[PDB]
Amino acid sequence: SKVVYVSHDGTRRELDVADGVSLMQAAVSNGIYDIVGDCGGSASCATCHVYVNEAFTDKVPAANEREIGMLECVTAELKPNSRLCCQIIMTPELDGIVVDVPDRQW
Ligand code: FES
Repeated sequence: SKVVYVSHDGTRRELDVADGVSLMQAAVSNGIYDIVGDCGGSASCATCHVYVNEAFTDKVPAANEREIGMLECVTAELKPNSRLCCQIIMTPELDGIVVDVPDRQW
């Protein structure tokens, strides 16, 4: 699947995350999450704070309270589709996901 994380000013990245990969995985593979915010899928960090375009949040796995927690933890432009790529799985239908990165990615 196609993946394009955006920045706060709009600058984005572009991976190729397939069905089963989390944009966080691929992103941390193309050098997207160059930072050190990995909770081993344990949902205990806040550096993976991001925003998946509304066309890939309800298409990809719309995680529950867990993702709404660490996400609710970030201190940036939270959204209805706010997300921490750690669980946004890229599928073959969501080929072309647009992710949004905030300026407050604590
Ligand atoms: S990788 Fe830790 S919650 Fe996103």
